[PDB]
Amino acid sequence: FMVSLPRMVYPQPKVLTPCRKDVLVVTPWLAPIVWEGTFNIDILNEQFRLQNTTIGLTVFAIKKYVAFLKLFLETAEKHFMVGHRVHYYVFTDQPAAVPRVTLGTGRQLSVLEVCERRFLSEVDYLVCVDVDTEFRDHVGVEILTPLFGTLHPSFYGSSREAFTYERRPQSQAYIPKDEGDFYYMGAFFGGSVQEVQRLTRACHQAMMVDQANGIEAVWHDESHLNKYLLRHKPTKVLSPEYLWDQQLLGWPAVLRKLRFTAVP
Ligand SMILES: [Hg+2]
Ligand SMILES: [Hg+2]
Ligand SMILES: [Hg+2]
Ligand SMILES: [Hg+2]
Ligand SMILES: [Hg+2]
Repeated sequence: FMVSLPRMVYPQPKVLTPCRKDVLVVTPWLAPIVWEGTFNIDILNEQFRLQNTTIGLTVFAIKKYVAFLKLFLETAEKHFMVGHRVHYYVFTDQPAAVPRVTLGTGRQLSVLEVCERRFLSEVDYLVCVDVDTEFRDHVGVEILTPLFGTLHPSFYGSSREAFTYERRPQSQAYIPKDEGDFYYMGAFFGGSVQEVQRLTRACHQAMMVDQANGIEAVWHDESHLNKYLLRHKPTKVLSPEYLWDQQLLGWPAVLRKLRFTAVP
């Protein structure tokens, strides 16, 4: 059950003015593609806060990657889901090396040394990112939906034939040259707990089949994510605002905000 929104004063949507004339803002299966200028964050914040939404943020930090945690978490505190309940899950081989970062109210961190059902009772949504990154701008409830992938910054303007999908038919990740919507990046996906567990279960089984068959997909996890998201369309797609690489790719006019980035 969803309670009424309160009175709010904001600009009227303009039916005869497009959000963007430079980019696609809806997929052919009518999922929004999230770019700056498409959403009113006040509206979305109200909707998600009224549902007392909790977001889980999962990172795997093994060996030398533990060194990235301090910047990752400090910047998450500044930019990720601020105002909402957040639960960080840091999966590491070095629990004592996790930095002691100060968290805002309503935000908590669990260190798990390297199950599943723990997530279903603790959070509403799971967001799965790489830890060698930092937040630079708002990443909020506008991303939340049953299942989302993010447009890989090197491929968003590419034709499908140029996508680095797995191309050998012997791999469970195979996608032929006449298939594919987008090239999603392995480093930033998420959704409801139930849908993220579906995805990771599917990719885990496909990867075991490939291993039994003597084949390893070209981009590993990412190749299988792309196969999954081809066959199970995401309910939102995030623009490359959401995982950019300024060193490799600069700051093109199409990007109004650079929200989350690879550390150089
Ligand atoms: Hg708009
Ligand atoms: Hg995850
Ligand atoms: Hg998969
Ligand atoms: Hg996997
Ligand atoms: Hg996957």
